[PDB]
Amino acid sequence: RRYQLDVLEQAKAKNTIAFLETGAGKTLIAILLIKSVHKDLMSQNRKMLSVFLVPKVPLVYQQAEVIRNQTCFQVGHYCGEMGQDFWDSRRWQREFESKQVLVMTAQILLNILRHSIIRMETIDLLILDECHHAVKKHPYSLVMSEFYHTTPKDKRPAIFGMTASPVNLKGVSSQVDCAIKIRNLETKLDSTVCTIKDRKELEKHVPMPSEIVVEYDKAATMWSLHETIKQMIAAVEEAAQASSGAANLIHKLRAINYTLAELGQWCAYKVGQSFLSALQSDERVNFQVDVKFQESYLSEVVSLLQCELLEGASLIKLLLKYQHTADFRAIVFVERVVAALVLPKVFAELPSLSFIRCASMIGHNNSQEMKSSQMQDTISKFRDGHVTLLVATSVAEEGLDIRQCNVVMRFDLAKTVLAYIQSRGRARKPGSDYILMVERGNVSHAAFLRNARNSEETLRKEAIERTDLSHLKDTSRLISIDAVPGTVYKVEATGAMVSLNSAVGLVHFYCSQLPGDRYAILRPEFSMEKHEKPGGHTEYSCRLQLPCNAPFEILEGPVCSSMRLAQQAVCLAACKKLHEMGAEVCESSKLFHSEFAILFGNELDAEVLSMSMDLYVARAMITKASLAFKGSLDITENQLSSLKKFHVRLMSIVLDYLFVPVTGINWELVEKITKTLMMADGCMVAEDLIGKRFYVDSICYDMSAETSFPRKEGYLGPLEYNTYADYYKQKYGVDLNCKQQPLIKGRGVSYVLDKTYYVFLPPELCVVHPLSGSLIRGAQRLPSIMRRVESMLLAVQLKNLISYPIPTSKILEALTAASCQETFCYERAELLGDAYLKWVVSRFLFLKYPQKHEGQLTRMRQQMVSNMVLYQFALVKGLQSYRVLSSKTLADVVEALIGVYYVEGGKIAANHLMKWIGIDFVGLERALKYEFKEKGLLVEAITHASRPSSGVSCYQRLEFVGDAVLDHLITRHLFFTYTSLPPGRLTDLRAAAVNNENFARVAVKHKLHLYLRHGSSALEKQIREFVKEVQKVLGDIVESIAGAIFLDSGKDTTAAWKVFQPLLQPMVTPETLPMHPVRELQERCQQQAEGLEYKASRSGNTATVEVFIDGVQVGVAQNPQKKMAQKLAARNALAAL
RNA sequence: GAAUGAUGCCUGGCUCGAGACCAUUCAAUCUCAUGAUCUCAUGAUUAUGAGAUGUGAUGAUGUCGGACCAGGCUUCAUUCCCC
Repeated sequence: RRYQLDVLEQAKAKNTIAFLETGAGKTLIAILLIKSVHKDLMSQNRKMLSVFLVPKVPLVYQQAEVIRNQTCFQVGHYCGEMGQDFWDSRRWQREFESKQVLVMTAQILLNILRHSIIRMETIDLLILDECHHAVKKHPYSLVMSEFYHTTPKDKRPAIFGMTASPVNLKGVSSQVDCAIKIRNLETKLDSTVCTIKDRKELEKHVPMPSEIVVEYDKAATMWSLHETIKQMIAAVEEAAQASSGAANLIHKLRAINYTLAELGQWCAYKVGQSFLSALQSDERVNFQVDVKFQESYLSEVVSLLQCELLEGASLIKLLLKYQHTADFRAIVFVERVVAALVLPKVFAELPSLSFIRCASMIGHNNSQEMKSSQMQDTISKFRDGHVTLLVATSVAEEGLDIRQCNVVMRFDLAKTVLAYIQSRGRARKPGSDYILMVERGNVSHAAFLRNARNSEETLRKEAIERTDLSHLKDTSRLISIDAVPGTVYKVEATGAMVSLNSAVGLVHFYCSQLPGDRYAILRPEFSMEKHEKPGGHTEYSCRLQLPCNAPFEILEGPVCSSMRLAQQAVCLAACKKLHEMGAEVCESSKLFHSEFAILFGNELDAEVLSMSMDLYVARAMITKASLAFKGSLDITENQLSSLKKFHVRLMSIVLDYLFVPVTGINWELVEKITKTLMMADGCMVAEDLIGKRFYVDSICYDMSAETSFPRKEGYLGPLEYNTYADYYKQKYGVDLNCKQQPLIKGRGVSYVLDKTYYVFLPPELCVVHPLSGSLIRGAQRLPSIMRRVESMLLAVQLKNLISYPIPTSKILEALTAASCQETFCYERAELLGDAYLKWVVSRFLFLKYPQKHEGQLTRMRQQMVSNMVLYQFALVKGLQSYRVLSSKTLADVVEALIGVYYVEGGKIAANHLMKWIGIDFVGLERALKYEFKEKGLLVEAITHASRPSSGVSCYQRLEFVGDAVLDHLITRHLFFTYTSLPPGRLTDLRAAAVNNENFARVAVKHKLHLYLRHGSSALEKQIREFVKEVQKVLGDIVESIAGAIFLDSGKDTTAAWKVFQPLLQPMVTPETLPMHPVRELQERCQQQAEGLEYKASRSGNTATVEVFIDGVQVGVAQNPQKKMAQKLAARNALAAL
């Protein structure tokens, strides 16, 4: 109607406070105005960004309904209550595209006010409710404190709020006139009030039900001696207090008192029955024993009283007049929720009319209630008509769409009569009447009804515009507006309050450090001391205790007059501290055992060249050597050009810088082969090659071409070619001119001697291809030598290193890829380089930060041990010059370089290449069988992330460094271990090295769980289990000792290395791998590996698995179902087979 | 010209089993409270939000082996060949 348009004018005009109950859908008109300013292309098109802020999340689901019900212009929502620490950044980055309206609660938006995000998020527009609550304790006031100065482009110029839904500010005697606290709040949020001005724009279609009072209950309440009974049971409770979760049961007693008081004793019997159900659940779940004792105490007292009140077993006729054609919509309003829970039982019980309830969400430790979703389910059931008859009953009572409820029954709710007027607008009145069953007993409800009357008086008073606004000027300052001025003056107050809130939240955040032993550890804590100074100068010593990771924040100070203010001041100390912290070619000849020779401009260096190199074939080894007799021997380059054409002819058509067999060079042979009836001669074919190419070792004259093709096998009857000239005639149509010549014993050059002797060739029927078979040997043996040559020229480039103690003859093996060309791998020096990598990165890292954080510098190490960084060190070298899919083992080759260049000289030259590319006490002492000097680092190692009431330091850093050092040390041993196993088996042994369990096994070789001091007893209980296993944190404190002696040794490994190695060694050669079962099973049944499901049941055995080749056995243990079930199955199988 | 088997190696994806680590989910925990009510007041009582921790499993991802098929190369036996 019209008043919507009027407040459209007033609100689009200026910042606006409206005070109208239901506003005829105030949020509707808010949506309309926001769509108006949206369709308007604003100055900044995203500055609009208006959110209706509520804290009520089922109401947020109503806004899901609403904001998808409207706003073709795009809008968003939250589930809320989610992990959104940095999520909000990309939430902005996506909301600027796709979410003009996003929904969130207040406190999240408060954290968004923190850290000075971009520019107050370009908001400039807002909708808000619960604005009456926006007071000193409330967040919204603290928002408007920093938002009072709407300076930057006026980031928050116009303000729109809703105080209509909660009108119970408290103070009708202080606010009999129209504006008292209203002036105060409208000066707070800087938004102008607009009142309803009249009821002419209301009540035309907004009827208000007449209020009907009742006297005393239709409850019986006819047992007054049970009041004295409950007074004696109150004395029982006083004994329970003098004893001192007892208080919850105490309040349960108070509750059942209220039930028996207000609704008779039969109802309190039903309440005792619900107490039996709740108390049965209490006796079930509760493991605490004093409280379970008092649960049994509850059962005896409640069985006494409730069994009396079963023999003892309101407003009913009110319900009954409304029962004929039951109410389409019914609302009942009471506070005590457990009574509301016990109603439908009684209502099915005596009058046989079904009833339903809506619970509240506040509860503790799996409290039986409707969840928020379950409340929405109940609401949807209420949207169904049958459950609407069942009735709706709650205590939250806000933000639902329930219309035209004929019966209003605020049964004994009078604290928020103004909120009831909310619930009165909730329903349009079709001749409906509100009903107020108040007991005629206890007449202070006369006072409550005149308070209601004064409430409508004050509503009528504010309905007159400015009835106490422009009226009081000085007396308003003597009433409350000098008590409520623009108090924003104190600048350290807002820094102090922000420091309070943020420092407690950051206390929580740094409490989320990494406890490990327990899910939550109380690392920050405090105690309070009344530091009242005689004279009225009360002070408060706030004693502040911190974790070890918090260095310099312990404060025990009578710093401020109030206790919470002293905590605010210690938060100020903390916030300052976290501002700080957190915030003529050389002739050289080749010999082997016309000899060969290379021709290159380069002169081979004697040291760089291997003295002899080896060759390995199926027959035998052949080794070779070279010698530079004539330095700069000169041959004519044109003859070189012709014979080079012949050399590439050898490569190209014969084999299909340059090598030479030298007799004194046999140039004439080179040129001869450059160009290149009858009787046979055996001497010409004593060593030859015959082009179609075959080897000619020897002949046979006894077998001639006229003789038969001997085929010993006669099953299929293969064609025995009666002459070999007839064999040639049958296949190629060829006959020999003189078939009497001997037959060539054939020898095959292609890539048991009887099959070789099978081939027989005719001399003329073959065009010789001219080479001696020994030179055939040499020529086909040339290519591996060329691979050797390219190896030694790479050795020319690389033996020419930056620095090199020894020649890089084994770097030749390091350069070659693992398992490539049958040659050796590089993995010993590789894993050695990896171990040194970890050791030296720990070295330089602690060189950087002895002020480090442990896991943070762990992240920094992992950053340094990122493969791509070492890939870039390779790039700034370029071992490429001696196609990477970005996932390559080239980093491992670099590691090989690192290890081998340690091996060539010292560690130090290896570090040069790195810079070239990259950059109880005596009891546990004798338990380790050792001696110790500085017990401070020992204390540092024994300190645990949990320590009983004491904190000095942490062992996590020492664990880190001893970890890296023993990586180095174990790797150094294992590559001093010259077993030279399969690299798979080398991988197995290094993996067997890395296991915290066997480090804990060393710890119980010294039994340090008896020696460790620790705050947590459940952690010791977990350790005592693991000790009973052997007759987790133990290996960790072992590494802390390792690091501690690394400090003691001045970063030396050898001294404590000597101590650890004998106890280290003798277990390693037995494999005894705990991943026997699944590895050995999936490998022992490659063809048929089948599997049965386990995770259906918890701890226990279920191992009738469908494996076939190994067989099917079941093995028994306490918890084998994770691992060792298949191991016990293999045990029973090998017992079976 | 080739192939067959057996023979080990290596590569791809797929899968199963352990590490690590990321997200989800539901419970829970602990703070932070905020309104109202008595209490001169403290204090007590009642309604309702924020997180963070978080149990389990889920989905991943990154290492590490399995198998599995798909393949490249080679020995040990032959069959066959090429003038």
